[PDB]
Amino acid sequence: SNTIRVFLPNKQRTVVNVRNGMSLHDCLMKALKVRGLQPECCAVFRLLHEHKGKKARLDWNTDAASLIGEELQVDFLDHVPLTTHNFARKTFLKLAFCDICQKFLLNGFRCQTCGYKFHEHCSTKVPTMCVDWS
Amino acid sequence: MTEYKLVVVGAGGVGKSALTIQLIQNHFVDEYDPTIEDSYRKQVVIDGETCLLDILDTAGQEEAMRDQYMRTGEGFLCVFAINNTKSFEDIHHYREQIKRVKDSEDVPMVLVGNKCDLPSRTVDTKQAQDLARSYGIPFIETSAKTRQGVDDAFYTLVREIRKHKE
Ligand SMILES: Nc1nc2c(ncn2[C@@H]2O[C@H](COP(=O)(O)OP(=O)(O)NP(=O)(O)O)[C@@H](O)[C@H]2O)c(=O)[nH]1
Ligand SMILES: [Cl-]
Ligand SMILES: [Cl-]
Ligand SMILES: [Cl-]
Ligand SMILES: [Mg+2]
Ligand SMILES: [Zn+2]
Ligand SMILES: [Zn+2]
Repeated sequence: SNTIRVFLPNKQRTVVNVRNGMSLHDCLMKALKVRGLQPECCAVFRLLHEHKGKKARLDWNTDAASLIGEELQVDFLDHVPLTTHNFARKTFLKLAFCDICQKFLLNGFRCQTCGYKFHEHCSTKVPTMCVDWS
Repeated sequence: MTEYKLVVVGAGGVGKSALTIQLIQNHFVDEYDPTIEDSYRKQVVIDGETCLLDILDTAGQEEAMRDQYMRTGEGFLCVFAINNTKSFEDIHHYREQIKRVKDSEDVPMVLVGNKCDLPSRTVDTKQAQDLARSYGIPFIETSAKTRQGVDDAFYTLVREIRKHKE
């Protein structure tokens, strides 16, 4: 079929079905935003399979149909303030509130990088990417 | 951190993607975008332990490509829609495929009945409970629209993988 296998940041992947006329950006917007990723923080590459390099950067507005049959990869731009969380168990002796549900938080979990504090039953609502501008 | 490789299987349109995206992004996708191949990674805290869920969202329309991801998978969410008896019976075919690639009757699985928000129910809870009882696996009622039981479905499958590892 007229599909493209695109490897995504953080060891993820998707297979998009190219509609005639769509750009790489049009085909990959939903796959990135559903995974909590911003297209402005990413670049799209063509995986090279010869001795020259490992991949070559492509313009986001490139016609996707012209790359049918090639393997692509989307990576974070250089040094974007996006990383993965570092969760840790944490008992709040002093009164605290959950960042997800705003209720009382006695025994919760806190990310040691961004400070996101939450109940265990609220962890799935924590955003996938950890924003670190420290 | 322990990584759990999860695979979501089921007939086309039962809500495999809507359940996964509701877990990852906390948003309900109300459009029909038939999946070809989609993998997701997300940290979740389950019973005090943080773990990384590597979820493979598969195609209900089957675009032999299943066997490869069925061999490497650690747990499976066999999903059907409570308003689609055909998908409820299709569950048997998916468990047959998984057992054919795992070479064991003891595979971590969780039967998931989705679309519980709809009043046009054709598969009642007793039926799915009996089917899950027949397979020796848990059963979870979910609704990706209301997020009901979405966490409960994935939390249960992880616990099935933990006890399967002894
Ligand atoms: N009311 C309701 N609609 C749902 C629910 N889950 C999914 N849907 C609807 O079901 C349709 C198909 O959902 P989708 O997640 O794409 O299903 P799928 O099982 O992944 N399909 P496919 O196999 O093709 O990839 C969409 O219109 C979606 O909004 C639910 O719990 N309640
Ligand atoms: Cl890079
Ligand atoms: Cl919601
Ligand atoms: Cl992550
Ligand atoms: Mg789908
Ligand atoms: Zn964080
Ligand atoms: Zn909370």
